[PDB]
Amino acid sequence: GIVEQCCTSICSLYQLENYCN
Amino acid sequence: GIVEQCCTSICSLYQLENYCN
Amino acid sequence: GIVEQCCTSICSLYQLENYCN
Amino acid sequence: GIVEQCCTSICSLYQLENYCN
Amino acid sequence: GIVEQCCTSICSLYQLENYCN
Amino acid sequence: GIVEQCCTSICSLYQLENYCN
Amino acid sequence: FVNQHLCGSHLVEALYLVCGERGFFYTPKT
Amino acid sequence: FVNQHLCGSHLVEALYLVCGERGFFYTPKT
Amino acid sequence: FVNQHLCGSHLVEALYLVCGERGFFYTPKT
Amino acid sequence: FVNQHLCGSHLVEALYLVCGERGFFYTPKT
Amino acid sequence: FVNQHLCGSHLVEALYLVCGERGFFYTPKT
Amino acid sequence: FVNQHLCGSHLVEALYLVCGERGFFYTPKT
Ligand SMILES: [Cl-]
Ligand SMILES: [Cl-]
Ligand SMILES: [Zn+2]
Ligand SMILES: [Zn+2]
Repeated sequence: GIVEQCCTSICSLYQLENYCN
Repeated sequence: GIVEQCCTSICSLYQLENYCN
Repeated sequence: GIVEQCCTSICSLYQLENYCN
Repeated sequence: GIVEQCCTSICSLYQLENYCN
Repeated sequence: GIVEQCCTSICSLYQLENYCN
Repeated sequence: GIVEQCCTSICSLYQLENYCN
Repeated sequence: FVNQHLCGSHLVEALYLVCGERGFFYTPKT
Repeated sequence: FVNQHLCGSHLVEALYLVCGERGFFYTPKT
Repeated sequence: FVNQHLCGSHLVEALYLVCGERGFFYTPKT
Repeated sequence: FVNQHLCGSHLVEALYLVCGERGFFYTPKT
Repeated sequence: FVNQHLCGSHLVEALYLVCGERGFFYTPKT
Repeated sequence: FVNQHLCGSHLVEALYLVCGERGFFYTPKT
């Protein structure tokens, strides 16, 4: 999920947008 | 400038990106 | 909604708790 | 103290209230 | 007090330092 | 640089002022 | 707990603290 | 833009930034 | 509500949240 | 250092940065 | 991405998120 | 004042605090 994608691993701001509604 | 624009108006991430080194 | 209520008025932690998954 | 309770170990929001005046 | 002063007016780091334990 | 000075090692608020314009 | 006056990202931080591992949804108007 | 570690409240703050008025969900359990 | 690790400025932010107008003390030395 | 305009939790973060390990007390009016 | 309304330190956090390892300069008026 | 670890967004927040209207540069690459 988001934590794995962005905290444990790294994510871009575009990947963060995956979690917008 | 950007610091004022973002606060008194709005600004985009893209405008912000101009301030990266 | 809550995002507006907390900002234009006040809201409680208990009201916030309703927004947890 | 608070750091041991809430940072080193974990604490609830109620335990945090222990440190209110 | 300081909490009000810093918000409604301005305050310095030096004034803040008075609130350290 | 600043990260080495203040994150990896520790820095004072005066050392932080080194990075003001 | 005390009532809260939270705008912008402060609300999101409050939601984060309140919901912990449950997470939360942030749903502004419009 | 960059790729970085975003954790905890910083992650939700980043979501707020990125999503804003769209809103977002933060669901650490998946 | 939840139990989490709250450290550093996040700890004081949480205290602000929880205590608000009551105020609080943050005394890491104990 | 520069003068500060700090409201809400921003004041608490400033106190945290200023006081470090000494900690601090946050004491709003009323 | 959405447009942003960012004041004070919120702008700095946004710059930090946007610029990542590149870093950034923060240059207010006056 | 104190000496502490200031990292990431907390570092830039501290720079904002310390520098304010002077502005600052955050250049992690050196
Ligand atoms: Cl604010
Ligand atoms: Cl952190
Ligand atoms: Zn942090
Ligand atoms: Zn703020």
